[PDB]
Amino acid sequence: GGLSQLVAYGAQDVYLTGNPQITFFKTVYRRYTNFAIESIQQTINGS
Amino acid sequence: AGGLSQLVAYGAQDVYLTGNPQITFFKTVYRRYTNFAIESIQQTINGSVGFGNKVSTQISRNGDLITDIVVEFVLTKGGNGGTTYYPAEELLQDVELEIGGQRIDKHYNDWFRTYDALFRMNDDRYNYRRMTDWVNNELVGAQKRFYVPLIFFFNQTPGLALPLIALQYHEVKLYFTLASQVQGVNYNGSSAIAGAAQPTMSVWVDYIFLDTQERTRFAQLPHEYLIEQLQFTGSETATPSATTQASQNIRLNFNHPTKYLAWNFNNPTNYGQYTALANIPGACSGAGTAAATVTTPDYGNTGTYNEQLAVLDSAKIQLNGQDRFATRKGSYFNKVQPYQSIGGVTPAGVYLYSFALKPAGRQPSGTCNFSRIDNATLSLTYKTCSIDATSPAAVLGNTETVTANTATLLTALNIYAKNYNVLRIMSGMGGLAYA
Amino acid sequence: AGGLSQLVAYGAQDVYLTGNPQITFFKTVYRRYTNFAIESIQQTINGSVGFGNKVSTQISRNGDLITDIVVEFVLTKGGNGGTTYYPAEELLQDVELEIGGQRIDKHYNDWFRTYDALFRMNDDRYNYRRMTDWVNNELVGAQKRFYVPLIFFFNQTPGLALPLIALQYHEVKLYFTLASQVQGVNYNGSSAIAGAAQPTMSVWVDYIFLDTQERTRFAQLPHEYLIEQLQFTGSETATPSATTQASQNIRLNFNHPTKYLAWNFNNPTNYGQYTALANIPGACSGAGTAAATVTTPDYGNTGTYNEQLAVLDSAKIQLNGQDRFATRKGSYFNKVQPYQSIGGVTPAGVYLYSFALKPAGRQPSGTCNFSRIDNATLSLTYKTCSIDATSPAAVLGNTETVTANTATLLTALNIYAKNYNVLRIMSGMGGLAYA
Amino acid sequence: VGFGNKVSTQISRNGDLITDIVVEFVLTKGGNGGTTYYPAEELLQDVEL
Amino acid sequence: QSIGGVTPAGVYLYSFALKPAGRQPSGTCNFSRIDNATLSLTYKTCSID
Amino acid sequence: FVVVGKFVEPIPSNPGQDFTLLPMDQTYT
Amino acid sequence: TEQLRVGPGLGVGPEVAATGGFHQFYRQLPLNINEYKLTQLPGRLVPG
Repeated sequence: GGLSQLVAYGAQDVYLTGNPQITFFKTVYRRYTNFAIESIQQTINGS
Repeated sequence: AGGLSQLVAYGAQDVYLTGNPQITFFKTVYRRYTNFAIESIQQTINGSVGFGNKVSTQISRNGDLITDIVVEFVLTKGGNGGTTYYPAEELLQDVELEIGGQRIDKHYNDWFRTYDALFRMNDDRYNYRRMTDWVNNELVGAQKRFYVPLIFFFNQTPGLALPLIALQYHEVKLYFTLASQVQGVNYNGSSAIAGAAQPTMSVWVDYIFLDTQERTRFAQLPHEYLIEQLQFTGSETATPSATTQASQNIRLNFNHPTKYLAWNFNNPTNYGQYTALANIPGACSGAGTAAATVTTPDYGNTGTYNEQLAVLDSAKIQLNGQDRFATRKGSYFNKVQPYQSIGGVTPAGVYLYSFALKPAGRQPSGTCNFSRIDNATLSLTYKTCSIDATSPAAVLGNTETVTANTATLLTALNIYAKNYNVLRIMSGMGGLAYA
Repeated sequence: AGGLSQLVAYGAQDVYLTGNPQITFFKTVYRRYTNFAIESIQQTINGSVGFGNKVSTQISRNGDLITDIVVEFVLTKGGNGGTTYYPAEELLQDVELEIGGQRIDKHYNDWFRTYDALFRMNDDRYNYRRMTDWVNNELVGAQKRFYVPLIFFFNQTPGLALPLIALQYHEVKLYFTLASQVQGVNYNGSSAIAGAAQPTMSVWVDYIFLDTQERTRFAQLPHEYLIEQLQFTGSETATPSATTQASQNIRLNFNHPTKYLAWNFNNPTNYGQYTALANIPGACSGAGTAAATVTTPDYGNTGTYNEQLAVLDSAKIQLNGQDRFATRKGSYFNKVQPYQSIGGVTPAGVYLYSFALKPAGRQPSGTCNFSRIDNATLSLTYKTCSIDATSPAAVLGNTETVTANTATLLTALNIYAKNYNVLRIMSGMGGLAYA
Repeated sequence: VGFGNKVSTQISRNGDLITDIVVEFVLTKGGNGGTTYYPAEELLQDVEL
Repeated sequence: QSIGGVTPAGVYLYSFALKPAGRQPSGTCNFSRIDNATLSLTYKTCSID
Repeated sequence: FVVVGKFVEPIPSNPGQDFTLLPMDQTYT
Repeated sequence: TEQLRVGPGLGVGPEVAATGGFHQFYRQLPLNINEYKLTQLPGRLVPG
């Protein structure tokens, strides 16, 4: 199964996975400022 | 002449865009990533598969992490083209996700329908329909395999792949409820279809096999994941009438930082029916002909964008008795909300109110924390059901505040909330931080 | 009341989203970039242009880098609306990319059709169709200029633009093969169309002009680019029959880190036909009426999403005789794989199997390196060709494992693999790191 | 390319050294056997290096 | 190019050598270091009576 | 070799009681 | 006798009654047969 792909590692893989920098299985979410959004009617001047 | 003549046209107004440049567009860097492989593996379903039955599976420990899950069904048509509506979805009545014996999440067929209505789009939505329905005018007796993807937090991105490897002492299970009846498969409206086949079911889980570096870290280190959950409460609709605009105040028993609320009104008889039936070309069985009836939908065309057949006149959300936002019309929730925040097209009868900038994404972007709101309430005003649905002129030429007399059939109300919780895993065990 | 009523509802569960905040969504800092300009410059084509001819062009040194390449063709309809199918795509039979005297890549008309069918979507796909076919019911004699964008790695992102500037001693060339015949343009099925216009052809290359410092760096510094390549071999199909489910083990002569495999079965006579012919609307010339003939497609509607007309029952990929993943049905490869990995809709008869989480992107996301696999085999099982294609009931009401008797015409099998390699450019020269 | 026309090529840098050069032609018979004599040789009127 | 004799129809040669008729060698292709070698053929249409 | 820590999280707002769920290493020689 | 009653868990000697719970950490990779029959030829250039 999938393990047979993991073992197929060669020289050409160093560019994609050697000295790995990131992963795909641990998303880090950015913490952000607290806020709220409200839709409010404006007064329109003129007829 | 040529492109160089533009490059030299450089001055003060360009400094803000290219002065002391930081990046280019003409040289990209890809990031190196941890070695992994993905495999689609069949799980064993316990319990008898059939209509109305409850079955389940324990996800096997074949790989390290899991992402996508697809439930396959083989259904047959109990009638001709136009008699079914996303029947694979109707069949999978619900799916419950359990980890360590704790309920992590749970989806309902109606949520799958609501979710699709709000978040999938364009060809994704079409391809999505191709996996859950018969879309090429198939005939009675036709047999097809359907693929219903699950939509739990870990089924949408590798980013939240559930680290089964880090859960050495806990079970992970899926419980699936199959509907007693599926339209155009084993029943036609209320009538059973003699000879209808029972479904064949298979559930597949896509596993991630990690190389040693990560397989080791996941097994050994604690984890924290910011994940989403679906909260759901069913209730009755303050059914509108030709003689009045019904109104309703529904206390919302929700908790947690909520990304958004979503809701719909429906006729529980017919899966996916969120609108009234009418004798207009796509709104009822036989519409446009002498055989038209406004008691049964043209099932293959159950969904519609014609808001005239929807029942919400207006709505607001109150938090602790205070208006959250000014009252807006039903079309705001149906058309504007998703325009601004999702970018898809929501069918009539389905409404969305986001507390988040991007309700369709993973990244939290503003939430309403219902765990800190003693009394949140959804306030609804319904349209007046005075339009004679059997007369297309009456429907097509009507006013903003009215709907079909057949709109009174939409007696069920489903209110959903999508929120964020924390999944924590340590020493082979895990679960969610907040109840 | 109002938005403030939400901000006040703050507690422990919010800290995970907004405590110790890192960003704000309401203030964006845009990155300062380098100064560059883009110019569209026409290239000179050597060799006679006409149907069946082989022509070539050398890319001029007008700019520093190149990105987009669009090939223009002028064709006239040899028949009425409904007689052509992506004729400009059919015409560009193939294109080779040579850098430094070395082949970097090579695409085929069928790849363009497969690629489009699998990876483009929604409006981009439609606009593409508008640039390669006649989609406004044009009539015989209509003249149209078509555009066929190339899909080489440097034509997909500016990040992989070819640095002609860093290739001081190396030429970059494009070799094109024009089809001997194009349906509905110079031939109608097997018959030639007397008087058909020969194509007018021109190749456009969009050049990037860089400013002073960036040009200097490109000219002097070494560069390596992680780029994509297409591997392709045509095979004989183990053609199915009414009397049997054919099967076939195809050894795949592939190498390099592969993102995905893609394949299709087709009728080599009818460009783009990946499905069986039938007397159902769009499935054959004249389908649905008395003249319906299931020996010729409705060319303008050659493609379809009607799975019944596909021939793949099931498939798997084995590595050194071991199953890579469990055997799945043809509809898995056609509908599910694209759902999961692309998000578009793939036409029946076109299949995908990804070894990558997101194969549609530039960024590698998991690959199968066939340079380290002795025996990579694609194992196919075909459907039984027993359905009488001239009887809609036979087609539309049938079972999962069968197809049209006319499905035996899909005798050609095209198997593709999309992989990565490294383009190394330095000291005036460049080429690929691996063979 | 055609009868009486002058054409040319510049040799591409697709290797280090070059040797054999073969000019391929497609010709048809304008009459029966006995009517031609080394016609592809006659056709290539001359070659300049 | 490679031998100097005349080969009958139906017999084909492809040399990886300058002079395959010799012993030296002039040159060789090492298939022991090539993982996927294949001969690709296209046949003529069998329509002539 | 498993890492067991304290799981730094924000202070609960209204209560002080919660579910501990102590770690366990199920292995017997 | 003692009646040991060994539980599940591989990759260890008989002195361990149980090692893993639902997912043991021990995993084995295939040997990747005929790995020597792959040359991995690099790429080269032509005379500029």
